[PDB]
Amino acid sequence: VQLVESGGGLVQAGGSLRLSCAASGFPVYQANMYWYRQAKEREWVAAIQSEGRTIYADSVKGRFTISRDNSKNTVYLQMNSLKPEDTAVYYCNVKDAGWASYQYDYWGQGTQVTVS
Amino acid sequence: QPRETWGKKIDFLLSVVGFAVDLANVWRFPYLCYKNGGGAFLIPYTLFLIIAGMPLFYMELALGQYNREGAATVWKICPFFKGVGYAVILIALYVGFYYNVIIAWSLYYLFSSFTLNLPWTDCGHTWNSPNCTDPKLLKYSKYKFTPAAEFYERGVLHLHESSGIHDIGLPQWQLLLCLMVVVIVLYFSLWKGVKTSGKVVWITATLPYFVLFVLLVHGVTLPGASNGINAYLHIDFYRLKEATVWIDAATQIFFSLGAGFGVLIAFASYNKFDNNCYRDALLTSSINCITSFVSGFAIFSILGYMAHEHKVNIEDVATEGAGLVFILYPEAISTLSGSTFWAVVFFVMLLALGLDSSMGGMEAVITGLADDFQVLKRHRKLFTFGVTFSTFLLALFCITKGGIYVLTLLDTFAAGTSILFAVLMEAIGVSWFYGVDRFSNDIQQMMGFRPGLYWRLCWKFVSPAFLLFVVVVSIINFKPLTYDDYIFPPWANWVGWGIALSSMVLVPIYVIYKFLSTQGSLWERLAYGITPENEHHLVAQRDIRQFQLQHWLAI
Ligand SMILES: CCOc1ccccc1O[C@@H](c1ccccc1)[C@@H]1CNCCO1
Ligand SMILES: [Cl-]
Ligand code: NA
Ligand code: NA
Repeated sequence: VQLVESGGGLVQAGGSLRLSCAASGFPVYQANMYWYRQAKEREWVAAIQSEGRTIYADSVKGRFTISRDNSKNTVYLQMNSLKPEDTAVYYCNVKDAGWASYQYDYWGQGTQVTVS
Repeated sequence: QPRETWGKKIDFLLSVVGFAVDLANVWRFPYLCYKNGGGAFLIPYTLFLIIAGMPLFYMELALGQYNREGAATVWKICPFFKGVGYAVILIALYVGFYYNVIIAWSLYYLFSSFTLNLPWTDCGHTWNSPNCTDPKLLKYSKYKFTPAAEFYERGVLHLHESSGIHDIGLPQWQLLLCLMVVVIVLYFSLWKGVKTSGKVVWITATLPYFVLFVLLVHGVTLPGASNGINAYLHIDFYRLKEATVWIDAATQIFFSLGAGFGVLIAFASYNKFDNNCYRDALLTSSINCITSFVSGFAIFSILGYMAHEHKVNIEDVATEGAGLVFILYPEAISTLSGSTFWAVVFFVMLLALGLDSSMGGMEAVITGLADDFQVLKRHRKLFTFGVTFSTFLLALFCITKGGIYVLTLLDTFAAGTSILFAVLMEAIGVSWFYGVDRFSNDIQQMMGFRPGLYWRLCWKFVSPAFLLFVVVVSIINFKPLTYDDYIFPPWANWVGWGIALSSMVLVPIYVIYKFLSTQGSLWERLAYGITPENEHHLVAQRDIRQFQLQHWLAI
């Protein structure tokens, strides 16, 4: 199992940024895929879960949109209306791949997002 | 190797139901309902399920699902509380030392059921005393000269050959073989993990309900069953003014649900992070309580049948515990048409009720100690063999001639005040030291919603208060050890209290060990002991939330 994060960089306050989580070794369409950030302690951001349910942390709800592409085995984090408090290293995480699977809890190396 | 998840959600749900539902639901709850106001007893019972039992069940499932650890290693969130998990694991081992002996009794009765002439129907056997009397000629439950009572005591327990716990004799080879079969079944249900445990619970958790259904359909048609059901559900609301009724309801809820016993945490540790453990907690707690309520109908159909057969009242035949299912129910079965079929199905149902609870209890130990030691985790078959073989060896005491005395001592002191204290410490460590707000954030990370103010209040104040009340009554209402007319010697009571204290001292002992083994000043040591192990890099920064009043006022 491997997770590659890409899409981070320097953005302006209120700008948009889409992070990509290229996954290998498991199907993302049935996996619990989580995004975290560490500006402080690592903080949960958003998750697209085994059945496609998207859940977000209160800080990012309404601004971030987590989505997955089954064909590309990629999870996306569309970060809109970004703010300086959103500056952090964003980690993509796979908790597991469903029921008849394993609790990978595999983390990517993280992608740095800087705002303003 | 990453931890495996349940092959299905039904696997997890049935493992939880099998652990929760056992012989207690069938032989303790109906008698409490009958003796504590009938349908009125359901008010304390349901209220406690709602305010302590369900909240604790939810707490343990969510803790296991979020931390994906066993009872011991889940305390990486509050290091000082690892002694609580060690105490829970020890209590689970202790309980298995005697619970599998009741399972072996069920197995012995099932093997004895493979006859057209059941051994408990007539006298004139080797185990029958000259005072044995044909029951058709006869508190009835306290009459020891019936074929069923004599069969139990003398051809199963051989209790007549033991004068007390001072002379227990040697293990009985028939009960020894039944215990061997029970522990072998447990090993091969447990040795390959939840992948096979969750499929074994497809049978062990569902068979009891089919047997209970057939028992109900037959019991309702039995003469006098309606009278027994009326006695079961006769509502006496003036019984709710007695503290004994509420104490009984609270104790029954706590010891039937099994929340905080280390089993639910281990089971949820194999869940998928996305699993809705709130719905599972509600459903499984409801199933446990409804199973007890429904099994009471069959129990009291048979009790009314027996009271109508002996021309006595329900009060005379109504009984609980091993006496009910091993004397009164076999006697009723021996009078039915197709008594062999009824005995076989009844004792298969008892075996199914007990086996998955033993599975859950041993899984608590195995998961908790494998999470703590990697050698145990990478050797599951050898460590499962070690656990089951130790359980067999230390249950050999409870299948001796005076094994009922050892079983009484253990059933009193293994998970009583000790397990109550351990669960109270778990609730405190999670909802006060770790933080109910942090726990709610953890639950939101998995399910996308935070638990409502009701659940947070129940976790921080009500469930702790309920557990404290139950510990206080358990200590206050302790009765010296006795079995029937036998009164244990003082040293037996001391041994029982030592068994109770052995697990309970692990909590303060581990707190002292953790404090002394952590380098730093007193406040640094306390911070490292109350801070989650993945946040110990903040103790140096002097940012500890438990050192601020906002943490403790956070509901
Ligand atoms: C203590 C952990 O639970 C058990 C360990 C071994 C065998 C059975 C166990 O569970 C049962 C039990 C627990 C404590 C004391 C006696 C019996 C019951 C099984 N139904 C849920 C509640 O626990
Ligand atoms: Cl019950
Ligand atoms: Na139970
Ligand atoms: Na069970």
